[PDB]
Amino acid sequence: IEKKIVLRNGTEAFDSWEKPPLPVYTQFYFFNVTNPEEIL
Amino acid sequence: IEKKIVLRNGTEAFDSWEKPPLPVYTQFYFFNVTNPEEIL
Ligand SMILES: *[C@@H]1O[C@H](CO)[C@@H](O)[C@H](O)[C@H]1NC(C)=O
Ligand SMILES: *[C@@H]1O[C@H](CO)[C@@H](O)[C@H](O)[C@H]1NC(C)=O
Repeated sequence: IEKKIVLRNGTEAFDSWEKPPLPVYTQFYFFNVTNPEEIL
Repeated sequence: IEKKIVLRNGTEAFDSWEKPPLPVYTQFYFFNVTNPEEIL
């Protein structure tokens, strides 16, 4: 029985969900318009 | 002696030079400007 993964105050699965220990990396990609007047 | 290739009236090397029998193919390549106002 894998009842170890629950959201109970006293469990280590609730500790990972309240505070995520692993960082999240987000890379913002943009688009640069080269011919702006020609689109008009 | 390869005196056969001369420009004498009576030779077949002068016939190739007066009138070139082999066609010449020329392909004209152009450049099209995509962002003309942005160069200005
Ligand atoms: C979790 O830990 C104890 C358990 O009773 C409690 O005192 C504490 O307030 C709880 N935390 C939250 C956010 O409920
Ligand atoms: C070549 O051929 C004869 C050779 O005498 C002559 O009548 C003719 O005029 C010559 N052609 C030219 C362009 O000189």
